[PDB]
Amino acid sequence: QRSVARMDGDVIIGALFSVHHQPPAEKVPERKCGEIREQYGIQRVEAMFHTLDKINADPVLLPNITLGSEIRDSCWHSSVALEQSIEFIRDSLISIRKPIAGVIGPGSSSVAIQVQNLLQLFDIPQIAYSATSIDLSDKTLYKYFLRVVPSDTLQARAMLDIVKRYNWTYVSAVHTEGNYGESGMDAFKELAAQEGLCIAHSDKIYSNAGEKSFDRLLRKLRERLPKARVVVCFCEGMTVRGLLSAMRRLGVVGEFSLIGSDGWADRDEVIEGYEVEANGGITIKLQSPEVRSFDDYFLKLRLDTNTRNPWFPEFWQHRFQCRLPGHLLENPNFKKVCTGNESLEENYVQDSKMGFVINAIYAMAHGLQNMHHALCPGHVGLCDAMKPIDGRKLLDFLIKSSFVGVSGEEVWFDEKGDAPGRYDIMNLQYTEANRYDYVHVGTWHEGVLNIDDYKI
Amino acid sequence: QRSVARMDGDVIIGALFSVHHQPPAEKVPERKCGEIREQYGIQRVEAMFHTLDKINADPVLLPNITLGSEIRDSCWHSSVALEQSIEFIRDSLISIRKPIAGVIGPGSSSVAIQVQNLLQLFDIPQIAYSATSIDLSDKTLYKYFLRVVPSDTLQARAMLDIVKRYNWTYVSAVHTEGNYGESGMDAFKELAAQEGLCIAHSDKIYSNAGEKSFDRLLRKLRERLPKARVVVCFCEGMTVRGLLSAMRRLGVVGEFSLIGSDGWADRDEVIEGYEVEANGGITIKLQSPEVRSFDDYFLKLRLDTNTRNPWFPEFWQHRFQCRLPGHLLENPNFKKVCTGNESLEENYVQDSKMGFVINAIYAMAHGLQNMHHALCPGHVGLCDAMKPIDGRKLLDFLIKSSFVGVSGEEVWFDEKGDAPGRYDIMNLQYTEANRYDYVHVGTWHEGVLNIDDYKI
Ligand SMILES: *[C@@H]1O[C@H](CO)[C@@H](O)[C@H](O)[C@H]1NC(C)=O
Repeated sequence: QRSVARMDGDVIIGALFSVHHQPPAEKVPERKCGEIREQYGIQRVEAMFHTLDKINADPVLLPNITLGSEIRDSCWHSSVALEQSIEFIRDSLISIRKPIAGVIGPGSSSVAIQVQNLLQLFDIPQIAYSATSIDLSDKTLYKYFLRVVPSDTLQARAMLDIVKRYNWTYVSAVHTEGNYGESGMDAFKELAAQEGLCIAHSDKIYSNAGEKSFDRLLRKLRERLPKARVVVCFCEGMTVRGLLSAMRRLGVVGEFSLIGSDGWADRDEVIEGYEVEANGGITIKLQSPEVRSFDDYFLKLRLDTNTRNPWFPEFWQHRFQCRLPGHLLENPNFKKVCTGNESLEENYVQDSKMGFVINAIYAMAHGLQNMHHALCPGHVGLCDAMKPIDGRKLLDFLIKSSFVGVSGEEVWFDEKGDAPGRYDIMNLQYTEANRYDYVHVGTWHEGVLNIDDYKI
Repeated sequence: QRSVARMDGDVIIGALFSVHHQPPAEKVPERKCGEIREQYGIQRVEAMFHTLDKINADPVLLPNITLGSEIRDSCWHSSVALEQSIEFIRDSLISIRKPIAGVIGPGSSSVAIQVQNLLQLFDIPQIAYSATSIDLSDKTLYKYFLRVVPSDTLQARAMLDIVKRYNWTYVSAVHTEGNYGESGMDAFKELAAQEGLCIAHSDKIYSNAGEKSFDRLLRKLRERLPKARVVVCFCEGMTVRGLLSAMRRLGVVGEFSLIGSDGWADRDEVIEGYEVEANGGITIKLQSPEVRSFDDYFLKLRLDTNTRNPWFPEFWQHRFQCRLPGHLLENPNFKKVCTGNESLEENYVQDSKMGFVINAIYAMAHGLQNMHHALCPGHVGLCDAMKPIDGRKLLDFLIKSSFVGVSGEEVWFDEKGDAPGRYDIMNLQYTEANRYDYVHVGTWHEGVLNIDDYKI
């Protein structure tokens, strides 16, 4: 009885997008998810629909084979993503006596693991756009998993190389608790122990922990000075902020210099106010420019034209805070009544990772093209060898795929299913105006550390 | 589409039994299974129905909580067992908005792995009765898996202890190639290197290898005499037999003293004709007395009073090679009509592991009782804490369970989910008629070797 986004075709690409936030702590059992999401949700849904459209128009790629998809809501939770993934498979097992060819998603690593653990049973390839856990690289455990996104070892790598470039010997190690935290640090600690660096103080904390928890963290960090000067935070955007708040109450400022992972990146949202305590820090952003195209598509979207996305109505009302002349999903919660002509441009922000989400889809497309070229030579449409499509076949076939990234970037996969790492080094500093801004100071292109030393 | 055995209750225990043989080599894709099975199938089906009945009758075990089950056909194949297992979960996810509480089965280890890999993703405990492979003990990989029978490893300890009891210094090491062979031997070879024993000659061979392969094995074994006097075979049934055939052509006779694993056990099948080449060997059987009760129940089964087993009709006709006039399940292959009241005794042989299959069920029962005693205090029936039942909770619960085996035997589980050792020491010798009979000469109850020395 949960909603599903469908668009028909010859080969159906199935995706898992966090359309709604995850179910509240106590409702997980009955699997009723929370409020709707635009960035990690409605956009990506529309992104897939859109992308898939551009492709059915490209006369070069997948000529007379239409790509269709079935998009399900992951609610950013294993509990549900699995609930849905089952259905991918249930349905598939049936149209064998339309089936899924592969799956784009899910967004979280800790979840993509669950999806992969289930999806791999049934020879369904899985391409991910933001799952950076480094456990996924173990192809003995996650054989049918790949990503259009780099692995996090590559990030502990770039962070270490940053620590290397500046002749540093002792660095504190703080990271967010969980998978994102452990994975990366586990790779830094080790990648570090090799290159020589001696890890000074080492701690771990939950992003949603009390001020008490952080204060205890800040103390410990300070006590290990002056060696524990450089703190390396493989931390979630808020683990950092939390650490800054601990610096506010303790009134210390300028004691620590930081190096943070894409959890922090160049988000204003993290150093809000705390511009000072969190100044001069260096962070890793993810290399990915906003898609020219998508913006033009996701904005001229109307409440009465969009026929394929059953969530729009819900979304739309939540996005403008208003309720309709009755409907089926009339969201009562509101006092105002939608005109239906509101503009999606007020406070519009394209999904950050939005670039990746598309690459992923393409890989799934390209993968199919190649499978076709080899298994149906000369043939224009789909031949008996791809009716139905073979899992393990499409898999190694996706692995051996290369295409022009959504932004003139090159895209391919190594033997483990990972992607090449292109990072951006960010530094927080005082410019000319009254602004504390994130200044781009360097790049990391697979092993190549480029820092404009004079810009820091 | 595929039939399912269903008995309603308050907590539904799900089971996977090989009702049919596995689908022929080339039909696996469409998943159509072969001929019906009585021992590994109809009996166990009936065994579960039966057992569950005695438990709904026991005044003490689950007083006002009826145990029900849903029994599905595994066809002794991953392809299908998974197909069905999905349904356990499909259904289960649904009643959350009747669900499975746990699963008895499957039969094979290589399969139980697939079932466990899927069943674990949804917090469904899994109790197995004949899956003995060692890998399942890794709880980091098969967290929700346990059994009421020991691992293969245990065996080694008992085989070695047998070697220890007789003051032997040099033994030959032969075993089957594959999962079984390597596992056990790997544990012997090591358990042996500790206790002191010096491994003389050491070899490994495939059960389905040519007479050439074995002859080469036999030679090598002999050459290492008189030290390589005691050969320790951690071998499948036929690996042994094959070795006997090698002794026939080379015309040699009992130069060796064999010690074989449950692959050989007390199977007449293995020493067919070669009663002489192999007479005297010592083997390890798995203690499993026949169930008094079951026999009485399975035999008085009428084709018209037994409605809960949908397979009976099919089975019945295949068991007596006759058809049933105008039936919804009338078989055409046969020539003469079924009297309907043929006797199920002609050549009746109770399932060998039939004892285990029941223990398993009980554990699932007992497990539930305890979760009830702990979580529904004051309530006689099921309380909101068990509506629905919690996976991870029932599981570690099951673990901490202990009950009187179906045959006085004690039953519990260690922290990995494995069961206690209960090997029976069989020796082949000449008794009273022209029968070479396996004679029971000793037991191994977790570390305790007991051999009636005078009986050998
Ligand atoms: C529970 O079952 C027993 C007999 O099996 C009966 O005496 C008792 O009344 C039952 N309890 C309830 C609440 O019905």
